[PDB]
Amino acid sequence: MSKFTWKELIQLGSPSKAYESSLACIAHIDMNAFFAQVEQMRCGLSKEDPVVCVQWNSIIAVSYAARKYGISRMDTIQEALKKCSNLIPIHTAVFKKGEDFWQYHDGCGSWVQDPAKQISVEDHKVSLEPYRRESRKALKIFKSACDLVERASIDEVFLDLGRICFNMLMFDNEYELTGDLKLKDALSNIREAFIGGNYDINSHLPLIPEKIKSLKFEGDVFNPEGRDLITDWDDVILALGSQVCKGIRDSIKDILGYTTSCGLSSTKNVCKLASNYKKPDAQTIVKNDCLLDFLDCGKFEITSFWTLGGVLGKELIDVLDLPHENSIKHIRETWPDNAGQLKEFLDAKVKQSDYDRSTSNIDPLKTADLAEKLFKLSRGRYGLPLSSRPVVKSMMSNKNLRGKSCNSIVDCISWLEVFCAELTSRIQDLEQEYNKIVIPRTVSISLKTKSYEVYRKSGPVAYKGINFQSHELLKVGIKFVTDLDIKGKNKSYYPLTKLSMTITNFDII
Repeated sequence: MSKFTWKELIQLGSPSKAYESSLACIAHIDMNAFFAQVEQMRCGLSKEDPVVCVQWNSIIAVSYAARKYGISRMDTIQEALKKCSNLIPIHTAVFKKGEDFWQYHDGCGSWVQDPAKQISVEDHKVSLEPYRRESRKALKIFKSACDLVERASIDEVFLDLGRICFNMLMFDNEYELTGDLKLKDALSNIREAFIGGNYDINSHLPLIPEKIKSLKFEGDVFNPEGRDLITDWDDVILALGSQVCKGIRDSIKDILGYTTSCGLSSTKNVCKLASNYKKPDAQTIVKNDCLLDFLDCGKFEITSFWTLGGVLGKELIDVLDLPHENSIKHIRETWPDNAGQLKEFLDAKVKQSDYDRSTSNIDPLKTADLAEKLFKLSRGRYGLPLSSRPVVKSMMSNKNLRGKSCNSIVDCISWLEVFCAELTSRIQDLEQEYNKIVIPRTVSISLKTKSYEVYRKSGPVAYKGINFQSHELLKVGIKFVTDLDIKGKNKSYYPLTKLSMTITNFDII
């Protein structure tokens, strides 16, 4: 009999619990060099053109076509032009001082000789709205194919393929394994057992039928040890999941023209790593039996994992005295039998005299959770739910001013119009992306004078109706900017060096 039970398989049908199943099928999809792709498609260019998304003299996104010339975000536009003769830099859309809308200025930029075709940093501000808009289009497509999608970022998402995979496995009557073999015939035994209902949930699943081995994996199956492809039900779910992923990625490509790289495995952490394994346009599959081979391939360390890439991770390296190479395997073999072993080790470490609870990132009252977390991560079996990111706590729009771009109250207001438009688009994005009305109640305006003095004024903002944020924000901002203008009537004030509008106290309805 299979090593998995009916409960584990059935659990895939649960949106809230599927991620806990050892048969889970999670995917991570990335739209790489996204900003460059957006500009590429906007101007009708191909993925073969060396496009680079630009900002003033910096590069903020490098197409993979341009990376082939050794160009990166560390290069200035001029340096990149030297590395690539047929380079196509495209400046980001920008707001102009005093206007409440962004605009593209193709054919303009620091690299163009013509003095009449420049995009001055003094009276302009980059807008990333075009990218947020394109991202929302992709999200809609992802959400249309999968009932549980996590927007990890503007160019990355997680998908829980549980329901789709479970239903394909049990009810898909069209899918074809071969020209003479249908998925339904290959799996008649388990499908009949499922509808049969004569099983205990803790009973093991029957062995996979030899015919399901004809099922193909779509993408690259990370398998340096040459293990068999389909050996148990977890491989079957995963293979079905790869077919589904490809279809979803094909939809993003055909509708929007955006390429993606994808990672598929049984947990969020592993599929995210797999996603960045072959960064161009690819799909990497990590079978459960290949989890250790993958984690020990040489590219990863304990600090490669989600929450361990910062101060906590650095502390664990010291606390657990881990090597700088193969820390993952080290953790596995140093506490091989159970998490409790690691817990005991941690409990001894926390009681050590040199331990400083005051500045430690480790919680001495929850060593059980940490131990289990590390025990599992090191084996590629730590499942986390696809959660919908925390409510925006604060949004800021600011501008480090050069020269006299803000030489008076009229200038301050002109900049606030830009800031308000920015924050407004960003609020509407959070509203759509998560279908929720976001109303800010507190507004804070800060600024730095010519003499580097800092003035700040916070205060409540009204809501004379639905999405009115724009007009309302501006009005309160203009009042504060005027109030501070007067507070600095007798002082070297106006050639301002900085100005910012910050909104907080969010009321999500």
